[PDB]
Amino acid sequence: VDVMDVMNRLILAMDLMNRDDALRVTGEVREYIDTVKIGYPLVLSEGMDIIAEFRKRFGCRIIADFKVADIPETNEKICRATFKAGADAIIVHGFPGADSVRACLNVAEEMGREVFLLTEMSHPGAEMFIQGAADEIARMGVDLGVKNYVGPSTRPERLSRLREIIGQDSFLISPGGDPGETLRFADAIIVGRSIYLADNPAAAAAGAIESIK
Amino acid sequence: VDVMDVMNRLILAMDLMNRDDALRVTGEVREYIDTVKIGYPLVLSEGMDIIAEFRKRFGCRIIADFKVADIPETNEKICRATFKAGADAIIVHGFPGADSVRACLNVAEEMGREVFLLTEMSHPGAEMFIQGAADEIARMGVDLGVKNYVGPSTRPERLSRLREIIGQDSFLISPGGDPGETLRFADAIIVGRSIYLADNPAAAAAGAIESIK
Repeated sequence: VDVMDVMNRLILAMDLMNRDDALRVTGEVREYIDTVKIGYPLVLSEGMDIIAEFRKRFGCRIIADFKVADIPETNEKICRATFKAGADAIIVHGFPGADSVRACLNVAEEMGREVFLLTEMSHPGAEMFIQGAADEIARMGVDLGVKNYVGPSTRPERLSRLREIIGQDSFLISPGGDPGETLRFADAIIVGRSIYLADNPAAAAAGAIESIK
Repeated sequence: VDVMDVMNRLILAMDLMNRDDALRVTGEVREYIDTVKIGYPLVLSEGMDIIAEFRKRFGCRIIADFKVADIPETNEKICRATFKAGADAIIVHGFPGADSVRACLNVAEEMGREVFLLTEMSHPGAEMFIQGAADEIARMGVDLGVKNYVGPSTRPERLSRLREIIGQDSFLISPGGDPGETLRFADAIIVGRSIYLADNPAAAAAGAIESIK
């Protein structure tokens, strides 16, 4: 009850960098998805004012995938600017340590918003430093009372290890490895290209939600 | 000759978040400083168009302190958007691994710009994961032909270790933490509040440059 409800357990990764395209696609799928993740490529290209535009046009929740990774004072300012622009939640790296995460939690508490802790990634290169730190980063989050987590699904069983550390109550989102395996552990899956590059995004979203069931 | 020349070895960390203040202060010090570092608090608050404004008003070099820390494809897009906006260089985390760094190097090569690898940080919390990875991150940079590095100066002797790994030819910038011994290892020092919160920023900059001797 204390974590967000994501409609149909499906989050749109809106990774297009053009405002017209981003708004067009998002409008086509709003019947199916109430939660949209946007990142720096779009906001740097079009301005942070685009966040309020998504919310005012569509009434969707916005998660700012900004992978915040600075010192505490700077993290605080990034979070404040992002929440002031209307973001409901922000994604934060754990690798820079507990004080950097707490800075974000502080601003979220002040402003009534949410922090997601990114515990692990699974692109090539993640094996160098990230994967060996993942379990400790997750435990750091739990020890700090973090309730929302982002984890990779390339290895669904790792998603299980994460779920093991954070408990069943925490909110966990992940890209949608096989969605069937992923949804055993994640509360919602994140879907990008298969929807936003589709000839018919509405139909794509509708089909994804059916399979989720 | 193949790395940048920073006028007076002094980089302004322009961490103010409103455009009027940022432009006022930068204008006061441009006689002394030709290189300005801008981060997310300012650009998210005022728009990426502010980068071109600094360059057109002041003819300064801009380093975008964006601590890029995503997967390769997203890193590529962040770098492209940032360079398109006019940034001369971008600061990139090494913790996400070699492919994520190479994505940035690829765009920089294409566009004729520069990547700075952030090897280490020294805020509280950096001891958890960052400090133990620092030497390996620096070696990863060297192995990838990275020429520009950012390192912390809270422990000047750590700057010596970094300088040891990257060689004498690489370009190294660091905050200025006694400037005296930081400059034994770093090619330029980064100064923020001492200048931008000063009643007389011009005098503050002038004094700093004199101290650098």
